[PDB]
Amino acid sequence: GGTILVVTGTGTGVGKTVVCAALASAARQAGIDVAVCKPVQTGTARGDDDLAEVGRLAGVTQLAGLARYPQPMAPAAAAEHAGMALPARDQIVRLIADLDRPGRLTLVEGAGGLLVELAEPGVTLRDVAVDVAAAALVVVTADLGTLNHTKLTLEALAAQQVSCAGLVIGSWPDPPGLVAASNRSALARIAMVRAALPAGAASLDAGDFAAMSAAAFDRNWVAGLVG
Amino acid sequence: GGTILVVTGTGTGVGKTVVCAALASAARQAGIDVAVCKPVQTGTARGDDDLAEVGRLAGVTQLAGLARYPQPMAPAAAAEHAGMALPARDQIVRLIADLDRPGRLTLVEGAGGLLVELAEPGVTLRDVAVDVAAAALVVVTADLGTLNHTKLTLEALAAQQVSCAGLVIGSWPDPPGLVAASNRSALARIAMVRAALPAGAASLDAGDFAAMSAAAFDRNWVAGLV
Ligand SMILES: Nc1ccn([C@@H]2O[C@H](CO)[C@@H](O)[C@H]2O)c(=O)n1
Ligand SMILES: Nc1ccn([C@@H]2O[C@H](CO)[C@@H](O)[C@H]2O)c(=O)n1
Repeated sequence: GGTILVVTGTGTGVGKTVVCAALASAARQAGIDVAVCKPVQTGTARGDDDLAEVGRLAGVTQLAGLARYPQPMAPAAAAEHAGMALPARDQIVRLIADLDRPGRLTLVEGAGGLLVELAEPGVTLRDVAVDVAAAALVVVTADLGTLNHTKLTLEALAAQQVSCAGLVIGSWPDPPGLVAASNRSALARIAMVRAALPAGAASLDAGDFAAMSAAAFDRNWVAGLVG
Repeated sequence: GGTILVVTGTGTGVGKTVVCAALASAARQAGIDVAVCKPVQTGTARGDDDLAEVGRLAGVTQLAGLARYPQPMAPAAAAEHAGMALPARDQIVRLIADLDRPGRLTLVEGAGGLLVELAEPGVTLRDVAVDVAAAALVVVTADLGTLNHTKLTLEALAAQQVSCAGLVIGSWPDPPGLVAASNRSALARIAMVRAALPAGAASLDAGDFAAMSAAAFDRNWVAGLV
């Protein structure tokens, strides 16, 4: 196989989807074949489609979905509101292992945070990480409360021996406020900050995003994810 | 001695102080002696003092604290920006133990969420709850994301064998709304929801607040605390 990464966040609305796109765009630019997998998508009735947005920002075509639910809610609630069932654990692992292949970076974007339920009963992105043996890239904010949320997410990763690939501040303000600046420093003492994506990165066009992505991440880290 | 309950939140700005006040009010109105200890406070530049807020809302007089930083940041960063260290783990645990006496519900209010640095060296509210054999009451929101944050926090509690005294929804919105209605049922499926506090209860005078507080909590669970 290749390298599988679950992209998770300390919370909802932290920029996971554009981090996903950024690392995909940066990894394409290092000659790495990228597949992006969103096994559970909610809010489709409101237009939400994270796989689609990764294609528009990162130019990725190897996009893999599975479950889509209309209501913008936690997957368990969005499914029930629509009379549909959650997928099974093995249906999600199968979707991932099928995309996997050597020399490929496969990105698995979660639904909201790490312990959100994606399959019955209480199956989470973290259990999926264990099954496909993936490390976890954690997307964070620079805002107040980030440290507690980051530390909680990291502790939950370690408790199942899932590897932390590092953090990404999903939306970085220019100029940084005082709060944002201390949080960025405090976050680096917690773990490695692989990138800090500029706010508004999702309104960039194809070339601007690709440029942004190549500068956001350390080339050597990106290249070292696939061997 | 008595009962020591730590009150923590899944995050900042979730109504943790109001919940502290409301539980203190409800407990007093069952004839329980209540103290509230908030070791570290921040944000006292932009007009704060959560202990004063508890005193005004709940009428508690045993209000104990050790440190206050003006910056609206987590302790460690407010302390760092201040040029002045956080209290020692010793100071906090000894103060909580000094407060704790028979018949008394001593509430311990954290600074932010469960796992931020509270004392030296790198001690958290979780370490404090362990040292004083305190259960933890977790304040949660009803908004999208609460279920993740609440599992994360309950997992962090169980990991160190800190008992969980239940959850409290800090701000119940009016009208509820689609996700909040769902989360309430979902939250009730992870842990006992001791109360959901109406939004805006901070602006209430003392008589209204105490009436809201008596209504909010199950009178028999409040009394069984002590
Ligand atoms: N670096 C970032 C991060 C996020 N966003 C936008 O903000 C929302 C998620 O944070 C989403 O609406 C996303 O498009 C952005 O534009 N740039
Ligand atoms: N049930 C609640 C909970 C919170 N609040 C107010 O909202 C602010 C943010 O937590 C709090 O500081 C407090 O002013 C409220 O009014 N009623």
